[PDB]
Amino acid sequence: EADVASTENQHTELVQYDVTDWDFMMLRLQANGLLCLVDDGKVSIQKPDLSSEALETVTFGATILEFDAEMD
Amino acid sequence: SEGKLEKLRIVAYKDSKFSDEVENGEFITLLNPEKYKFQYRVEQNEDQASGTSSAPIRFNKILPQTLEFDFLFDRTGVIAGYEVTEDGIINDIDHFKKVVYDYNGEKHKPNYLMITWGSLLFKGYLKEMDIEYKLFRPDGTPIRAMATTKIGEFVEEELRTAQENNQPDMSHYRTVKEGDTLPLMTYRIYGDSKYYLEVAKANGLTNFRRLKTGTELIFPPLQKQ
Amino acid sequence: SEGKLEKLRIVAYKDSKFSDEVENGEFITLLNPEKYKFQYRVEQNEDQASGTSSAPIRFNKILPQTLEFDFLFDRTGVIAGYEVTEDGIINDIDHFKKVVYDYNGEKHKPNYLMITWGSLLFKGYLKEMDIEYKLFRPDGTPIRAMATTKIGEFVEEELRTAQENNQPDMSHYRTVKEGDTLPLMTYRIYGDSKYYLEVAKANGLTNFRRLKTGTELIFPPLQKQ
Amino acid sequence: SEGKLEKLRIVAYKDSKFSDEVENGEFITLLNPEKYKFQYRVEQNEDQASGTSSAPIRFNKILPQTLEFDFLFDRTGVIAGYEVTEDGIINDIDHFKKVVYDYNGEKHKPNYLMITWGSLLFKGYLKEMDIEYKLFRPDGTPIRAMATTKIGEFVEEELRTAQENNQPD
Amino acid sequence: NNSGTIETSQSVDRVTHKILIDGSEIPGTYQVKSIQVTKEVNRIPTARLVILDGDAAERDFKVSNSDHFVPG
Amino acid sequence: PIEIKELHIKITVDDSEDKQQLVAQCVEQVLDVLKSQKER
Amino acid sequence: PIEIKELHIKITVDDSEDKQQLVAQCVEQVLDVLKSQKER
Amino acid sequence: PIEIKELHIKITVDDSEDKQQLVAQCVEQVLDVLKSQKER
Amino acid sequence: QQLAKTRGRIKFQGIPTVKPGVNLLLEGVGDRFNGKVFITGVNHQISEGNWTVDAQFGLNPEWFSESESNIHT
Amino acid sequence: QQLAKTRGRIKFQGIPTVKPGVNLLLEGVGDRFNGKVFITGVNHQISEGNWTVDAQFGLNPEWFSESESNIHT
Repeated sequence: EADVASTENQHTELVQYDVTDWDFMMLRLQANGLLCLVDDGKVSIQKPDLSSEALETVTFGATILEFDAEMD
Repeated sequence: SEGKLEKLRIVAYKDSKFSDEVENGEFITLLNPEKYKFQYRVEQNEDQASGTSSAPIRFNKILPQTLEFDFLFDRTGVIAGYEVTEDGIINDIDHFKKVVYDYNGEKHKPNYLMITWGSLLFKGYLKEMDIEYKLFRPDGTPIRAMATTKIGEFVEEELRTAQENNQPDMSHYRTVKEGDTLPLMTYRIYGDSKYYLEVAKANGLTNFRRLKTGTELIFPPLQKQ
Repeated sequence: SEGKLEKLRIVAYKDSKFSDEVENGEFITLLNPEKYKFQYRVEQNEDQASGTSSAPIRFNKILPQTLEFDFLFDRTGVIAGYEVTEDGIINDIDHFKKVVYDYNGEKHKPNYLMITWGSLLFKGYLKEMDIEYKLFRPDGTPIRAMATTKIGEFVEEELRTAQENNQPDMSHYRTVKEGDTLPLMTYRIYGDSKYYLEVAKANGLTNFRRLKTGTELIFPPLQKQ
Repeated sequence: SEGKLEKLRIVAYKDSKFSDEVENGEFITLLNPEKYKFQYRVEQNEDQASGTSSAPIRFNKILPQTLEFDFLFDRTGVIAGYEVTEDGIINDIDHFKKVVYDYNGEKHKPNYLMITWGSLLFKGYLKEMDIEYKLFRPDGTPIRAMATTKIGEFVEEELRTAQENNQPD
Repeated sequence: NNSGTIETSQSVDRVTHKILIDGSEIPGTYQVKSIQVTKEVNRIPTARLVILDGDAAERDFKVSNSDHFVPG
Repeated sequence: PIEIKELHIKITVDDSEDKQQLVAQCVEQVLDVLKSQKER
Repeated sequence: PIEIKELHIKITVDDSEDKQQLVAQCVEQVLDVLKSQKER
Repeated sequence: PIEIKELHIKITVDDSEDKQQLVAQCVEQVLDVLKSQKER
Repeated sequence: QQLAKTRGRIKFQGIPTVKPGVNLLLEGVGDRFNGKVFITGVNHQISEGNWTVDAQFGLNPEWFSESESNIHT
Repeated sequence: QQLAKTRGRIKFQGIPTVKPGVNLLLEGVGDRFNGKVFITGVNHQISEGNWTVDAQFGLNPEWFSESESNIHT
């Protein structure tokens, strides 16, 4: 099963050569800024969504067991 | 037969259902232990986060049980009812070890044990033993010895699930008494009041806000996939 | 009813709010323990750097509590008020174990316990138990036994946050008394004197350097993210 | 006032400078402990190479201090100066625990403690406690109990650098 | 040097150090747990500092919030 | 190791350096196994 | 680790979870040494 | 491991083989983490 | 590259709703890291009496073609 | 290749003068290794009361173009 975001460009020819379907799919998808989410038999291809509501709040002094973070 | 002093017995078995006796595999003591002791352990999971004042401790599992007791062997000749033997306690200890310790080539293991004395009935296996020899005849025949023993507990896996009658997965029925409401009964059976419209549809109820006080209802389980 | 000798009781429960009793799940002792004991532990973080004379101490956690006591079972016939039973202490110990130890297939766990005697009231779980059998009738019926017990403490998570009424995040109000200044009150509420111009703007104050001694002010919380 | 028998006190505080008292946060004992005890530890670095006869041991750090003592609560009626109460020692132990043990939601922690008796003055926090109940009235009211306590030591970091007046610089 | 030891200017009883950022010393309230420095032929030199920080009772990290250990 | 490329910074815990010596032995034996696999 | 790619499944032994915490520290320090070697 | 390529030679210390079994478990869990990362 | 700016891991008591592609709110870890974070990975571990989840946030800046092996013959 | 003939590591009490590109004299480790050694790397470790240094000697025979990854697109 699939759910894939659309794109604006159209190719006139494209060649897949001596690679698997999964690998070919990954190369082509990144080139367009998309992320692949696989869940319970469905493959969903979408742009990052940073706009939705948080599911919950996780707090250092109340609910966190372990934590690791980095800035570079 | 109240007045009879009962003596402790140990029998060896071949199968995990305890129905097929080992031939010549029964030991009877000549002196009873003074006391015996049990041990019980329950384990919980106690992880908590920093900054908090308590943890809601969680059930993990129940550990196996343990029995311990001590024995005395003596053939000196001052205990009423018994005779002095030519070889002392040599055949008493050799028969005791054949029952509880020795490897059985028919089953590739030591024996299953059942221990019975009065109210006590215990099934399991031997873990530990120490035997200390105390008195001797001049030619080196022993006439007194002391033994300490530790027994573990055995449950067969088919009997564990029958004793843990584990029951939102099974079906249920109740009879309506006066004072009952449908959302309060749904909360006590499922843990949530929100399933009351599915219980009413499975019973053909239209006026579920007033229940009549002789009705028998069914409570179906929740679907799994 | 001051003159009544009260006896210790243990009741089993089905839910974590302690409102739904297990049927036939109440134990009453015949002899009280001599004493009981509590245990309290607080943990801190004690890392420090080399070259220093003291460490910077930070609160980490409060660990769960512990209760311990001992019991005696005896049906010999010298204690006033009780009768000798045909089977001794067999039914007393079997009812005690059904309440505090045995696995319940309705909830897939052992029972919740409430322990009450006089001023004492404690909720939790059994962790450990040892039972030692001391005297016997000639046919092997026991008439005396001793038990040692260890209980952990249970708090439900909805009640932990209500007991830790955790409060720069919430709103506050005060009344102005003579001797108060705006930067000193801001320091005691926020931990810093620098927010005094935001408190004055949220209250509509123009002459904040002189406060009148009947005014009720609001103190809004600091913004997040 | 030399002839006065002084009693040990414990006060709870809100801030790390020990100037803002917790309201109703003062405990006064009715019987003094017999003794008290201190503990001091200094740690060194003791690595050495093989073939040598001694090491020049190096300073590492000074570990935090520790105080320990025991208490007795009794309302039986044989100690001069005090009265028998209707509920025994129930309110004495509940007030003692509110000061030294209970979590404070205003500061998200237990309280800062100052312990004073005579020449003694100690600041820190509670680490450990055990309470054992000994005598009871027939209806189950306790009238005697024994408590063992362990206290750690607290120094605020601004005061540590002022006490270590560290001075080629 | 046949002395059997390693020549230093002072006794090795007390090790000291300083950390300077943009020309001046970090305040003596910060506790530095550990320092590591490495150099090697044909590689770029590096260093690491381990600083104790964070308090669950306050819900924050004061050193991280400072302007002393900011990239750049 | 014969290389300074494989050393890790030492951080201890004030839990009161035995555990420091055990972790350092495990890093040493892993990196010897990884080097031997590239032999012919 | 800042990645869920490097966690291992937890299996304990009923030998009667202290040894679980020591093995988890050794996997953490090995994978930091392997990452630092690819730096320029 | 299902391969003899990943075993290390056993050297003990006469300090008077418990520590031998702990180091061998840490090499086993590291090499399983490295193998799982090359999966798709 | 912007989605690789801040990266990390948060471990907490398990629930069935955190999945890659959701947002969580992170608090109490300093101004440098506090705020809304995008989840890129999840690890569920169930054993010895409890269920916990490790939530991963932020992306790895590397591309498939750069980091994965054996793409080509 | 000749500079890769003998390789190793020496750990000792720290001083501020050992840097890559210097020579040290090595003694007491057998005729096979004794002599003057060229330093190719240094590691300074300061913690828990002491300063130590790990000095590396000898070169790795491998070239940059052979051992380093991602040089090319």
